[PDB]
Amino acid sequence: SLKHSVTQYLEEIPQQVQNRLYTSPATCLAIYRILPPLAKFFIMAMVFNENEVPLLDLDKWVNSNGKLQFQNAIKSMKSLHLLIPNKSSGTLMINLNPTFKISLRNALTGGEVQNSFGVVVEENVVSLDLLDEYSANKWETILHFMVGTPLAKIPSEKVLNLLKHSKLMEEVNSTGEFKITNEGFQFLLQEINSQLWTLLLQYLKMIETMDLVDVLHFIFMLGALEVGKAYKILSETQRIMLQDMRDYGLVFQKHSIFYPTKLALMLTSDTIPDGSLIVETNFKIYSYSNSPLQIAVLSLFVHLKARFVNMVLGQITRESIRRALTNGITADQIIAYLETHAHPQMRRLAEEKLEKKLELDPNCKEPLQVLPPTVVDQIRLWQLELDRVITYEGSLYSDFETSQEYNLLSKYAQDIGVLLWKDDKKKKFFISKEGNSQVLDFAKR
Amino acid sequence: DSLSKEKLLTNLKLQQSLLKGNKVLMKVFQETVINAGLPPSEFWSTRIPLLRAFALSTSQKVGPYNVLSTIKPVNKVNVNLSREKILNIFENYPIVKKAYTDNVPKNFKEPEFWARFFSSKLFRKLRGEKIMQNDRGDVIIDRYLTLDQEFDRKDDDMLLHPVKKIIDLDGNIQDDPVVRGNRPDFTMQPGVDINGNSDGTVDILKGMNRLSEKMIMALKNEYNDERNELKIDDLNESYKTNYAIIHLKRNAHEKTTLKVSNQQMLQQLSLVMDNLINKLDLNQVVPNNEVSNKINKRVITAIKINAKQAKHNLEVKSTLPIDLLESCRMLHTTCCEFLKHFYIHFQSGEQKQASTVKKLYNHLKDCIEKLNELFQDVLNGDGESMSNTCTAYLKPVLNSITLATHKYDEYFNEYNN
Amino acid sequence: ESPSLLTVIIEIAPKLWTTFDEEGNEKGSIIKVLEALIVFLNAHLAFNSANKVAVIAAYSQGIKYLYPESTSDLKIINSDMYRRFRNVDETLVEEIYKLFELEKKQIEQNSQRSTLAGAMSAGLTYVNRISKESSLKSRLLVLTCGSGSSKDEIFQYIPIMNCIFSATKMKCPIDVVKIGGSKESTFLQQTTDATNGVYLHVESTEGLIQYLATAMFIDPSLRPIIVKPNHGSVDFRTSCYLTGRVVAVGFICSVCLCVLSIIPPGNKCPACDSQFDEHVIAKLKRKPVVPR
Amino acid sequence: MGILDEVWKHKLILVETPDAQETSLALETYRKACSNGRGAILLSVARGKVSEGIDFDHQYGRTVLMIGIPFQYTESRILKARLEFMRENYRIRENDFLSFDAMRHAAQCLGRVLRGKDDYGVMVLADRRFSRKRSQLPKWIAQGLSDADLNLSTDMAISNTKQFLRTMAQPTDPKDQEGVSVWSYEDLIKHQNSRK
Amino acid sequence: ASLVASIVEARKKRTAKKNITPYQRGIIRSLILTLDCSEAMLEKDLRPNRHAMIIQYAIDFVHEFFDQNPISQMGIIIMRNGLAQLVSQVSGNPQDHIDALKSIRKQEPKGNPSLQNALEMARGLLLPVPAHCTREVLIVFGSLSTTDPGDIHQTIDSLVSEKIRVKVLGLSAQVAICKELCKATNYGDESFYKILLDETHLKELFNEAVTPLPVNKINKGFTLVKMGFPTRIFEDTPTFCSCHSKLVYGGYFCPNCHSKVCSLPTVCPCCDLMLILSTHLARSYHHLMPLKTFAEVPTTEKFRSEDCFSCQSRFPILTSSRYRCEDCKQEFCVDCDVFIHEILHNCPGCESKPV
Ligand SMILES: [Zn+2]
Ligand SMILES: [Zn+2]
Ligand SMILES: [Zn+2]
Ligand SMILES: [Zn+2]
Ligand SMILES: [Zn+2]
Repeated sequence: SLKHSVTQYLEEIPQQVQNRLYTSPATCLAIYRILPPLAKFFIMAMVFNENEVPLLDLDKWVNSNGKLQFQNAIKSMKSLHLLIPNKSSGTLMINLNPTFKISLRNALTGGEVQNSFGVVVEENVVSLDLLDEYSANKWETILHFMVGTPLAKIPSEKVLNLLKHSKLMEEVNSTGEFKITNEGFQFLLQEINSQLWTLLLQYLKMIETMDLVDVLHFIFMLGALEVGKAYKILSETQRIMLQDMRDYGLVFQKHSIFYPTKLALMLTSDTIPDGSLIVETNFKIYSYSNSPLQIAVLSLFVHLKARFVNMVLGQITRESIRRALTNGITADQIIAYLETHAHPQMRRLAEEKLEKKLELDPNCKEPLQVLPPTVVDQIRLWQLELDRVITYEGSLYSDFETSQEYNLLSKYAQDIGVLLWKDDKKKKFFISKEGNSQVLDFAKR
Repeated sequence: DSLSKEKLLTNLKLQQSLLKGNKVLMKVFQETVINAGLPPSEFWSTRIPLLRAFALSTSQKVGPYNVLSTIKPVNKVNVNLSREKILNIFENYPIVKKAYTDNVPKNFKEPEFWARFFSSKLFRKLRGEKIMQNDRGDVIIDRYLTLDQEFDRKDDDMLLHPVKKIIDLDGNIQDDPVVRGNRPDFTMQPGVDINGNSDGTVDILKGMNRLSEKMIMALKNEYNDERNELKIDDLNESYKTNYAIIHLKRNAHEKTTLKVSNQQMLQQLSLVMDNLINKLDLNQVVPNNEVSNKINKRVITAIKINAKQAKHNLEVKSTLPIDLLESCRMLHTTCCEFLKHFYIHFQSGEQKQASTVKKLYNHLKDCIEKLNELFQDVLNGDGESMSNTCTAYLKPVLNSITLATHKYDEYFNEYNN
Repeated sequence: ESPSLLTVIIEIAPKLWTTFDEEGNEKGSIIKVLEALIVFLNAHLAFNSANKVAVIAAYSQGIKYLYPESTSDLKIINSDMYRRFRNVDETLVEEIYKLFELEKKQIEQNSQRSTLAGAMSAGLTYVNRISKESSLKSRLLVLTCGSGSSKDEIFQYIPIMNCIFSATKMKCPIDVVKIGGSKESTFLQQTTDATNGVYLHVESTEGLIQYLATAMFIDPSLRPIIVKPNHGSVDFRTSCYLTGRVVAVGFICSVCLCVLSIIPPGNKCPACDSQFDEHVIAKLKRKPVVPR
Repeated sequence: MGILDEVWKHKLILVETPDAQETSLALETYRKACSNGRGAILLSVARGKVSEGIDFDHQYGRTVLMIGIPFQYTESRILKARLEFMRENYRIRENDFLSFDAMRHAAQCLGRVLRGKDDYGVMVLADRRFSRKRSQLPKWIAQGLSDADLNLSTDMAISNTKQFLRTMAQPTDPKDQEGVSVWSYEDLIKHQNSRK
Repeated sequence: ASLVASIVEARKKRTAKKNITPYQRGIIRSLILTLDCSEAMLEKDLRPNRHAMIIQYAIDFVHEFFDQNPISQMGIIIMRNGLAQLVSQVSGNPQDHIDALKSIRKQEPKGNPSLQNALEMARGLLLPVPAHCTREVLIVFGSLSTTDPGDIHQTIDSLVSEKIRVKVLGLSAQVAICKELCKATNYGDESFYKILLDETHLKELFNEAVTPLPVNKINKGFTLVKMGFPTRIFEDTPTFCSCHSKLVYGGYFCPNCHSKVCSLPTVCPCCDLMLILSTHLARSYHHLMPLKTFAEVPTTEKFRSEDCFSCQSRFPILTSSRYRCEDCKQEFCVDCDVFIHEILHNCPGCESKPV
């Protein structure tokens, strides 16, 4: 939902603020990268002719088989205020955002970029030895800090405050310690560009006027940037948060020349295997992977034995399972990790068993779990045996009369999100004590 | 045998047989001959491979096998009889067939008969079981014991034949008729019982040998050489293929139903290399939005045309009345049958085919008029609401039919006129 | 969905380009085409982050692996453009200038055979190489200058058919861009129709940016939900071997299998020398027998 | 036991009759059965009338079930007097001579499989006591008799026989035998010069 | 030391393919695959059982045969319980036989075989077949014996007289009668009674059987054949088809009698003439124009180039992996050699080199 989250945020961004974002070619290039294929095709077609089109021509062009996907593309196109659809001459006359159009055109032609792709110094050096090494160092420090295994190099105070305020890896002030939230484990499960995008979305949400569009344009060009060169130190708000993301280890800055590491490239785009684990009914771990980070994250939910070159061995204990459970870490998160860490031989065996059971019966009279339930459902049985109850606390309305209070005001209560529970035949439904915003108002009628 | 075109056309019973097998074949044949009165020989003349396939499917038969060996004795016993295996027993043992046919249609029942048969010692004798006086057998079935014995004698008499001297062990043992040595061992000679009589293992072994001989002479039914026999192929020349290679002479005709100069292309080449080293601008590629608008018009026109092509991407769903749909499909089918037979007559090319061609031409004309009258029916049934679609659906076969009529008329004017 | 391995073959030949620009007046039209293709590869590599591009040019005497550089430094283009786009465009303009300098050097010898089929085959081999490495969409692009003299497509026909069969095995559409006086190129049109490719012929070098940006953008990620824009239809017929005209109903050898619109002279095969049967050919020559 | 009923389902079974004429008809039946390929089995005594001039080849000689040691009848006074006389004459060990006659009869039984070099066959020894007799056995016979083969069971006998059939079901390049097994006239000339 | 074994194995392999010939090979084919479904193929001895793998391999065989040679008709008759059962008439549509084989999937193989009955009705099915069509039968077999009603030798003589060949792919080992069939039918050749050694070998054998076979000089049938290219229409209205008698949006149109059909390469149902496309006839031109093998140059000698001519990659360096097309005098890598020799059917070095 990364593109969904960013698109949602930009839809939250108003129309003229969006148009301000559509001014510069680097921002337009990054946003074009965000757009789905259909809308990407539409804008690359229309960008080289100043002919507005009606919707009817596009509809006649569009094959109706993917019409839902077309609707999604144009819904994003309109809701981002990237389109100006007006019903001119009775027809919904389709118009791209013109600033976006011309900035995309200049980016494609290599025309006027105003160094939106970057105020270049072009003093290239080696990046694998300084930039990549410092980047790996700083990211290792922040990563083990997020893990909770002890490490001396604490992060910045800005990100420390952002973690304190945010629900990510809770620095619980009563305990004085960063603590793994379920959101923290979601961040741990996240892909690296997902983690970066969540971090920048949270930082953009917390940061206020520091010009928001300056941060937006700078973020987009920073994603647009390339590795291993010096560049001019631009807006000053951009410069100071550039120093901030220098302290994050994103850029290797020599206090004016700065050298962006590979993290900008991964932020822009992604780039018996490694990370593939053989499950065991004896809960033994046969990982085809090793890192001290791997051991650090496996310490949270796996009882391990020793570290060898790719062979990380161990045995999953129920103590490890319940250690994961008691942190608020979801068993769905656990199986997210597990099903992202499967192995070729065992998944081939699972697919062979699935194709064997397909011909016998469609249901098979077996629980729906594709990963082999000899080991996988043992956690899933422990997953179901973990939660296994439903608790309702607070207020409760009871002993109703007839279903005019259910199909008219409790069926409507599904549309507004105020009930915690719904039982028509019991003539009772449960709400939270604090969730009495619009519950004791229309139920009286 | 039953393999000629005449034989396959003659077998009316087989024709009725696969008729009754199919259902659309009653539909087609009924319309063809019951309704249209086509010569049914010419009806079946197309379906000759189908007729022969049906005949050969019905015609095969299995090979012999040791049905008594496959019989198992299986507390109590329940008869689980298979009629094909019962007839297999009948064919393998005409004595058992005779014992069935003189007792069951005269005295008692079939399952009772087979219970008596399984009880009988004659069954044990015919199977691989040594007879025993402790066994009582069935008296009714075991009355046939001496009859089966004289059957065995007659069959052995039939099975006797002269032997090749190349393998004749009788000639081998008749090498020296005055061999005077010692009496051979009891161990290696055929042993007997205490009272000098045999146990009968020689009888059961010669019996199973008789079974083998009977099987191989059943194979040897209606349905010098030692030079070839003693060839030593291992020291002979290897066989080499006489397959012919093929070459290919290559001389193809040019495609049937201003010239540039080296100086001018060299001048242009020099100029364009000059332009190439001179300059190259990506930004000038942007068009003038007017000729580009004509490009938009051309592209969109192509999209509209090919989209209308793609708009018409079990048969198709139709809003026809189902009875009229079936009737028009039937008429289309019989018209296609008529057309194919008319083409068969026409492409045959004989003066003997002339009256056939004329009569099928008349039938095609009749089909045309019946199509028109059907069009009148859907005319006054729809007010041409979808009678137009009816006419268009029946159109192309009508066009091909009337094209064939024009071809027939043209060739009539070519030859006669 | 997946990175589409882009396959672009450019048929460069002065015998065609000189003919086209002398027929018209747009000198540097090939340069315009090259710039348009530069923008096309930019649009493609901006459509997906890894949809890698194979660029090969076939000159008069052979072919050349343009992109990338071989397994064994001026900058005409601007420094403000993208890094990967700039790298590819600089590499291609350097390779193009090197090939054109070479073509100027060895201009004076004569080779009358088109190398389009060989270029297509080598590109298909490289498609196999890329797809076997590491899942990648295969889409093949040909750029030709059709204004030159249509000399002999007969020897080109057979390997073109072989390439069609191979791409059919490889699920690669063969999309054809033609610029020339002749509206139709029958073998290319048949190639597009069989391989589910796209045929297009125009004349003006202007507007090809809009042309092949709009039409020539169909990827296998979204092929079934895009109608093909081709309007021509092909009978998939061939000209006769000894009369050179296309045949609807005719005769072929039982051995050589070449089309014979008429009876061969001497009743022997004009391709593989097979003498045929006189009664057979008399039955073929038989008129229908008609009643008087 | 009715085992022969099971045997019926695969091949015919032919037994040496005491009548040589019926035996001749039986062997003709076996010949024709292997000719049509439906398959048959012969049952003949080791010293029986078949064993002294009838060969079997390329479908007839394919596999032989020799049953145990074909020892003579032990309690013959005639045999014992022979043993005494031959021992008195040439100092012959009696049991050794008995083993001699047994193995020579076994060799006569097993020698009727390989007519040409193109043929192939498999030999069995269905007695425990045969293992000490490879030194007795003829040299070319025993040269194929490997040391692992000296004591086998039914299971690896079956496996090896199936693999042998798989092996003999393959063609062979003539180059591998053009100068070492099959000799041309020039090959014989070259060999003769090499001897020279 | 594995490379020396690989080299000598490649030498012993290439000794068979040293001789490459432009024999006249049959194009108008007539292929029959009979199936036995008996007690023998119930053995699970090969995984999962012989019946399942011959079903799967027959699916593949149908696909490959129709792809390579679409100018033939395919008939399948099963053998079961002492009866040979026709399940697939000869047809141009492979999908019919695919559905029939799918029916054969769920049913249970049982019984005993009868090659006499099987080959007799195969002969009868092959009886109404035109002269140019090459009648040939593939037979799979798992038994070591055959129960039959009568003589096989009369059938052998009749099959030889009616110019039909056979090729037997036996399962367990050689059967002498099948060897006799292959030899006598095949002019004394022994290159037709083939026994697999594993399932991979069975796959290779099926792929070998896919290919067209050469014909004999004495078996001369050199003639012409009438042919007609039809025309495809794309109409707005659905139209009744001649073959299946149902409404069709498109469909080819008959070149002669102007009827319409539903599939190609098929014969007309109305003017009764065969209709194809030029692609279909050119499909076998690699068989018509074979490709010479490419020779690795030795590692000792001086090298024309050190990287691959075609795929454009560096040649690896003990021995030299530079497969040279002597027809174009260019060396290539093993990957390109494989692709040009199997997938492609032209040499781009010979395409660039002018003649
Ligand atoms: Zn020919
Ligand atoms: Zn149809
Ligand atoms: Zn026709
Ligand atoms: Zn290569
Ligand atoms: Zn070559």
